[PDB]
Amino acid sequence: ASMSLKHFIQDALSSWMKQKGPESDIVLSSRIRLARNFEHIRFPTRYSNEEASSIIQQFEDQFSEQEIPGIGKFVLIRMNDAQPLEKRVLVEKHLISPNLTESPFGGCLLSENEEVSVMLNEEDHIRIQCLFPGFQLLEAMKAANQVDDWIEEKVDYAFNEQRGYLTSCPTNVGTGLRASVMMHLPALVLTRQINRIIPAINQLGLVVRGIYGEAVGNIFQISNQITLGKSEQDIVEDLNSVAAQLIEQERSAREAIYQTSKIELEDRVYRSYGVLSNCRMIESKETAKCLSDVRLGIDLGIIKGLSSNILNELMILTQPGFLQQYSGGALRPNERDIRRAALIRERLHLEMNGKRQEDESI
Amino acid sequence: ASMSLKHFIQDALSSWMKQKGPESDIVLSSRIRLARNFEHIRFPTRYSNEEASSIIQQFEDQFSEQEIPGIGKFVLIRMNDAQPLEKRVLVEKHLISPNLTESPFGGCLLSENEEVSVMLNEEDHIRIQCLFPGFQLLEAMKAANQVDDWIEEKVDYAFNEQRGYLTSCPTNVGTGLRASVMMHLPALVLTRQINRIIPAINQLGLVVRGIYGAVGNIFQISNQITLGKSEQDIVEDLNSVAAQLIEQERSAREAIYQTSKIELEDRVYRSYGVLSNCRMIESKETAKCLSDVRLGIDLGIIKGLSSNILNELMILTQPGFLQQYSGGALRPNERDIRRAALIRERLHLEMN
Ligand SMILES: [Mg+2]
Ligand SMILES: [Mg+2]
Repeated sequence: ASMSLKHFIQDALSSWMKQKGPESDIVLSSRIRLARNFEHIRFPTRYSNEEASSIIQQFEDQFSEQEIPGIGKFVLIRMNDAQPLEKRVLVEKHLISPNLTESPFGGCLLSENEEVSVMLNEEDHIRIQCLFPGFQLLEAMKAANQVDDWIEEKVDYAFNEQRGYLTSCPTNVGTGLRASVMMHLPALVLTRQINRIIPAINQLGLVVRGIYGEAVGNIFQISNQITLGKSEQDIVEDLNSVAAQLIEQERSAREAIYQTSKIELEDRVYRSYGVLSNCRMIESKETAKCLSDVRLGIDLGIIKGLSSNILNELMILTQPGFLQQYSGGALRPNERDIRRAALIRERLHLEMNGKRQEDESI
Repeated sequence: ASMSLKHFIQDALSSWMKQKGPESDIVLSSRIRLARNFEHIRFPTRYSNEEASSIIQQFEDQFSEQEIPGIGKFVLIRMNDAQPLEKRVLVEKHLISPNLTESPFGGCLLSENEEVSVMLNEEDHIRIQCLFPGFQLLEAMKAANQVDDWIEEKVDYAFNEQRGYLTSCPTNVGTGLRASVMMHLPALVLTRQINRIIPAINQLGLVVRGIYGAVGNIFQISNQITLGKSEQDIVEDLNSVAAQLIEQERSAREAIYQTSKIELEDRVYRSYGVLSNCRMIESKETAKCLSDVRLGIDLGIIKGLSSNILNELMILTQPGFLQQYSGGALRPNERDIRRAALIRERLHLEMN
């Protein structure tokens, strides 16, 4: 574990991702992803070990320890220098894909603030990821373009004038651009409306998946599925428009259940807080259920004195990889449920004692 | 059937019972019952045919065709002069009990407006019943005492100084009084509260039963314990509990209207859709649907339909009345076809 690997696996929620983005009650994050390949180098499907090593080596040489103004310094993490639990944490923080952990010459060039993650030797040689809190696809696209320009200064992209950027996936040819949004939709699930919505979203060339990428914790990721022939601007508007609708529909449904079944909803969310604050065993499944309830309670003003950032942190912190990393070494499922309960209840008791004791001074 | 029998079985809802009584959205009727026996005559349990027969002859001789000022003329109906479906209609109109239909010398002295029904030779020699629309136990008690005095002018009641009126059932001894209200409680049923309410009412010396003895969300609440209680205590025990149920059912009604407005409009209008368009319908579904539509009228969701029309259908679609109205016995399947047609026509009639 290098000092920079420790830096990226240490915190479940980066300071970058703790910032308040627009519509952050419904949209947790926005992701922009640009795929490219080296000109004259065979796509990862048919390239040699030597080729893959050169891609990583060229990045360590020209981009490691280098900087972009306004984004910060970039550090290169090689998958081969990371223990299995270290790699899982990077997955659970949404910094790398699961498939990157299986790539023998996989690596990722990460900005120190964790806003930019350039995956190397995944499905394409280069996958630039920009991750913003809340709803900011245009802002994420700008950062993506800065990193893209930065890399193209020293890398010649597989490009042709009639097809655009050449990618391994034939559908991906063109912009290499994929946009996804992470959304918390507890009211649309609760009111039994989401299963009549998802089929409509899939009609618009988008795809809906759970947090992993079933929808535990009522968290849904909506991303571009069809991009062949679309411009960058069309790709981002196709997702933006659907997300903005979902923001409105999820808000209306929250206001609806709050107005019609106020006490039942308070009972639901405080009972879930009750579980999190007193349980001695809890699985990931139930944790996700309860965290969703409490987050809905916070958003509606029912659950008081608890910030949403604590909940975002626990959603990552209670994942099985991160929980084992944080506890030091692998753990049986039963042991995890005991450690998870202790971590959640202690983190929660801590947040209500700060809120008790700093509020008391005033 | 005699001209007086035909009169009492012709209409499902008497003009008397169409009057708007107090709290009539929740309380359909109030009933007062005074039981008495002839002095020197054995209780129906051990009385002889000659004895039983004398009791009804005396009522024919002194009360048949006689009148009470402010109530109207009375007429005697003998159970042995009535066909079984005719007897069934009277049970379904709540004028007599089922046990009276099996009593060979049973009879009932009925006021022509159907406000008073004096059963003869049932569980006691005399059972004075007064039935009022809505929630008016006290007015029913006044009318009951008026009928009681009238009979006592010519009948010596079996009475003792330590015990009160002597009745066959030893726990009715004393006043011979039993009070009842028939209540429509759909919201407390929908909101799954009635089962936590009924056990509590049963604790207060009351009993809760179905429509004739809980289809259609209709509950009959009666005095269960009367021994040692005064008349005043018997009537107030039921009145206060009933008055609480009125408020609790009204609060639950307003509550669900506010919590699930369109779902409630959907439920009651779909039940109206069934009633106005079905070609087959059983007693069970009819009562289910009439309850929904009645709730809709009460909350203002369903307009242009009077609750009196619904009360009439609730009786009119009963299996006995349906067969009487159709002129003869009916297979259950045939009843379901004629019931649907009957409901459909009354409803189409009222919406023009
Ligand atoms: Mg570019
Ligand atoms: Mg008297």
